[PDB]
Amino acid sequence: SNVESQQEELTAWLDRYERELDELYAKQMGERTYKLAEKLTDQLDEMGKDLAKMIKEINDMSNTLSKGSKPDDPLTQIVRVLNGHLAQLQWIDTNAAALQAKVAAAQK
Amino acid sequence: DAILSRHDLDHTVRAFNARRRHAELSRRCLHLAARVQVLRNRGYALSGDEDELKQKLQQIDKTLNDPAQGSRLEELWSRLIVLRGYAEDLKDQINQAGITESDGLGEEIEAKAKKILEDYDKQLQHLKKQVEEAKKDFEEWEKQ
Amino acid sequence: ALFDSLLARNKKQAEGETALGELPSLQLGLADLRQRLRKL
Amino acid sequence: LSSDILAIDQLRELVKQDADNARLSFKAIDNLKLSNADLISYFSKTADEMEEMMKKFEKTITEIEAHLTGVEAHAMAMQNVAVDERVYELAAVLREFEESILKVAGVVGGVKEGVTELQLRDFM
Amino acid sequence: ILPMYKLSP
Amino acid sequence: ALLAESLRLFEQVAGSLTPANLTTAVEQYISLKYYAGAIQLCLTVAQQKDRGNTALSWVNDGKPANDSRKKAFDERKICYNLIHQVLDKLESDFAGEPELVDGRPTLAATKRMEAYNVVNDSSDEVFHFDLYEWYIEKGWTDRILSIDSPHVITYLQRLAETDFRHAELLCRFYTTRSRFFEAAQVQTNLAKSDLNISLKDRIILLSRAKG
Amino acid sequence: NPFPGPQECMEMMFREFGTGFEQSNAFIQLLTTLLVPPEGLNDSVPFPEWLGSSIRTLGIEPYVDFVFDVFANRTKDISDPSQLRILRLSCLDFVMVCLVTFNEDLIVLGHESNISIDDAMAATNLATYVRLHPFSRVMEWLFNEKVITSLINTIHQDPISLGSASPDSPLVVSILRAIQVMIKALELQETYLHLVRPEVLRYQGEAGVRRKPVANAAYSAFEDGILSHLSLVVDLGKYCNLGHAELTLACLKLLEKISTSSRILSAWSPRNKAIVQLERNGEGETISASLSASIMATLDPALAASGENYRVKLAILDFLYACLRATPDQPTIAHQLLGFHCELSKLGIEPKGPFDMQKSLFHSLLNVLITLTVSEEEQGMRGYLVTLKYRVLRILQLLWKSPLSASLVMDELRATNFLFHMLLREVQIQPQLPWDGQLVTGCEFLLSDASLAYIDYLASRAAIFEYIGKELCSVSQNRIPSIKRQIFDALNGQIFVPLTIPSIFDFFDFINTDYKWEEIPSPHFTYLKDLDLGPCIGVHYDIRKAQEILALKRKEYEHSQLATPEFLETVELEEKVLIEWLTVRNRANLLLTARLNLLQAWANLLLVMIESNDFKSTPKMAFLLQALQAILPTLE
Repeated sequence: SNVESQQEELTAWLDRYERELDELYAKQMGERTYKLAEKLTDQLDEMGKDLAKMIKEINDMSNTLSKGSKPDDPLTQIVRVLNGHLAQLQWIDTNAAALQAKVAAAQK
Repeated sequence: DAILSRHDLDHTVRAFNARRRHAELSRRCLHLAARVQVLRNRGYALSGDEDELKQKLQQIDKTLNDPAQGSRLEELWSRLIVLRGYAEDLKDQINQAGITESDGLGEEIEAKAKKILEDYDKQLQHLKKQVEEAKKDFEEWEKQ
Repeated sequence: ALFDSLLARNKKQAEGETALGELPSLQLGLADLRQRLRKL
Repeated sequence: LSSDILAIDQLRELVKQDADNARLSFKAIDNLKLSNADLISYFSKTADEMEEMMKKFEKTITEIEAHLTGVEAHAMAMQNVAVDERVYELAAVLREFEESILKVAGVVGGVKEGVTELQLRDFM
Repeated sequence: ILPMYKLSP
Repeated sequence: ALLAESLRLFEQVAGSLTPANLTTAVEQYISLKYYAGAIQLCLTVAQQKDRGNTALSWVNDGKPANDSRKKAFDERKICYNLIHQVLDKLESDFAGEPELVDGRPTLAATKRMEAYNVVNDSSDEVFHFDLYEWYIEKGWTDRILSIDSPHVITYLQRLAETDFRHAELLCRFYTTRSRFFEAAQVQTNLAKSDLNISLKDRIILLSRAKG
Repeated sequence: NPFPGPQECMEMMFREFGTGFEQSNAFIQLLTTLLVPPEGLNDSVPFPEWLGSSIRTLGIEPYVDFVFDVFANRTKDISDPSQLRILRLSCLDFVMVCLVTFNEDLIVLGHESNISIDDAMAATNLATYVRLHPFSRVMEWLFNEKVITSLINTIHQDPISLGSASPDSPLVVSILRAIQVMIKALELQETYLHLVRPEVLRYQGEAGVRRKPVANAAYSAFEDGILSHLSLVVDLGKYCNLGHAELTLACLKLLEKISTSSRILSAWSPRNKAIVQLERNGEGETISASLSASIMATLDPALAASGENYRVKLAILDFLYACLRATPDQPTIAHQLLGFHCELSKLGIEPKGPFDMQKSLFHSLLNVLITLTVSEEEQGMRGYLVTLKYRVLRILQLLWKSPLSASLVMDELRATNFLFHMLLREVQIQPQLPWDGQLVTGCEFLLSDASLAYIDYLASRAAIFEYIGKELCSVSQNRIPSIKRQIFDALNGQIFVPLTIPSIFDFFDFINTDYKWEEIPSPHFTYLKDLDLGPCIGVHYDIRKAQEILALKRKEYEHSQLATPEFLETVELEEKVLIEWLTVRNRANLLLTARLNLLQAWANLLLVMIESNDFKSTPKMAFLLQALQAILPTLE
């Protein structure tokens, strides 16, 4: 609710700035590079989204291909949870290895 | 049940919704933070560290706007659709073993596997937190 | 309801979204997964 | 719930930096109505951040390639072929996960003890 | 439980 | 104090001395028996004409003919040829003279050791290569062997690969130092080579390698 | 100037040709046909380099831009489903024809050696090729959300339609083309992001080009846009029960590539989402049942390498291998498909489930393996059977080594007497039995493909010996003589159900120095003798590293102008001999390492047998003396 109202004050104010912005425009009336920077930063979001869609579809095809007469079954369940565990275990391993590496620095 | 009902529905939606609202407001924030660096700083004297900025921007922009890099995705998609059609066909062909599949899967070992999985999850969580602590406790020594 | 929450979490996990980094991860399983585990 | 904690924790630090970045922009306009060297770091920061997000995209792409190349084989065997045998797989997996966890555990313990060593050498 | 796995050639 | 301060003055404008002046300087240094010093000036003038070390990237790639880096090597060599010029009058002036009265070394023998320390210790290995190439042309064989620098090993190894009579020295280099295996290692690998070597020589090589 | 500026008239005409479906499809087909070179389906991109140089246009980009905009936006104004399917198929074919006409190895070798080794003359050619070829624009469009959304909408269809549809239905062809495009994109995304984006950005910064971005910066890779779709894997798995060989293989390859990625599995398992998505209405059970019914289908002896069933089987096996090898510690979808209850960092079996009743994918694999005979008469020691059993044994080893799925697997194996079936399926090897009608002593054996089958058989024997040793050690540490008696009887050469079998000493026929795998006949090689294998070399001597050197040497000799025409055939035959020399050396190294692994496994098995043996020694003295006699010549 705090995080939810922080997205109310910091929105109404963001809307409030637009007046001083239009005022600044009013002052100036009497760039493209940034506009390229924003679209450039924004364009990859669409790529992330599309990539996500792809991955989802790949998952759909693999899951449906391997099994498609009982999508509410406990196999894909074990598969998924077990994948989760694999990923988490990988994270643990890698980060632990990183910390282990970090100790060698203190071995001076 | 009450706690789970709250979480599984009332809170998840607000979390996701709030995250998307953050993203949107981040975009707006950068947009404003961008226009500020336009209208006020339109005194033609915009240089210095700008070169480095547009250098980085040009590098990443050049890396993105490539034929091959852009083409790989398009090629991949069709390359996926091939397997989509192929798999769907081969699936429809072998769309008969349903009882063998459902009954073959439904078993008893599954219950035990679930248990072993939960145990693994607990052990994994413990290890994860232990490493987390090992990190947090080391970055202290990093200062001293 | 534990394993259920593990599924649910690992379900919501591999499904989006716009979080500036965390895209859904593809699931493997069994054959590829064992080798993927051994390659740890 | 414990999983729900980390969600808010992320959402907390997110709105807080968005609060500051949206605040740094207004103070510049409020200064004008009556910091240009500061936002440069912010833009270059967004750039530096995205610069890796692109690498992530490359990584995931390469993975997707490497994965679908496997999907092809799986289907290529599945077409070629055209319950109890796979039950052994599950066991073979779990008995191997036990080992992998037990492997990682050693690394973790080694790290932790390795840190406490320095911790000790500090006040010792 | 073992209908065909028996070693009965 | 005059020659040491002259040397300070020359090294400052090293990246800008004309070959005509650098010569007149070395010519005078030899008249005053200032051998080791004059060598150090020419070596310094070399590095300051080519700081990026293009004569290295030129020779390391191996004889890129029709190249702009020819300037680097040619200018560096004008200084190197003067170093060779000094080392000649060094032996001439102290020709056949002994390195000691009983107990005490001569000052002639001192100016000798001072000179050959500047040469053997330098980090310019393109200079060392041009120096080793010039030692052979004078028949100073036993000189190359005594050098303990590791730039001589690279020169002799890179030359043994296409010249039988240079692989000969590398084998002699190892055997005076008593690295007997390393010599037989080359003698054997040389008899098995694709090089134009007579069979009766390969019999000697393998017979020395066996020993 | 269709009778108003050109930039406006062109877009007006394009929009006019966009209304409807007939004219749009006809224009798409015309463009696809025009994009084909005259030599047929590598340089000389199929279009003039001066296309649009007069007017300020980017060349042929407007066409692809309009095609993508149409396919992304105007796909909702088509009511007739057939017209929409035909349009999507045409667009996918256009995208494939545009992508397949892109050079990958050429651009790689260019960016590698052109500017760094070669001169700067040809650099302009590669630059113009990369700048004018539409591959970059296609890749940029692939990162859009509209494209992936349309793709997953086209692939997401009801099963009744595909079931009642004909094999030549446009829906199946469109799905296949989409899967192929996705595969190509996943393959070429790295090459693009590496050697296209930076060059295009540098060119746009240097020169003056006005282009509109159509990519999302947030989507750093193609997986980011597809990881938000969970029904994709479900649909791909359900499409395996259709029977279409091509579609099944494509779906299997796509699922394998997805499981092989890293970001997808990091997002899924940061609880999990795939395990719960595949356990909604029993999808995993039906998928496993369909896979079992498929692998159980027999094959055509005549169409060994052409039997679609064998291809589907090999694809499924490769998918399982890739899914198990990647992240073995953490479970995956393979464990669920095998019939295990995938739980968080834990597995288990459910009562009355498919795996408990011995009716699942793993049990089906065990059955098809124990009911497989390789010993043939007309040819003898077939190759594809050997490959199938080798893949099965690799999957079994990957499942066993994983401690998370080891105890239950060993229990299920010892509860069905798997070692006994394996031993009964064993066959003795001798220098007389040929491999696929070809003898081993023949020189062409090292050049033929029989070396792969031989290595596979050696690895199979090694794995079987290792499993037997592990089971013997387990039974010994369990201090139960109920099974030790049967184990010894099987080792003694008798079976009490008496059926006899060759003892372990009989299988010690793979150590033979008569073939002289170490010795190699060195030809004269009067020329190219100085060309060594330095840059060629994990003993793996690359052939291109020597091919480039010998090509440079031939070019230098030709430039020398000294009897270049006559002595060319000598260099050609020397190269044709050197390539086979390298292949033979690689095959010999592979055979040597395989023999080493097999000998190590046999020694470990013999040690475990001798150490854990409570039986009397005076009766086993005969086997001891036999082993001594057998090793005497080996040591000598």
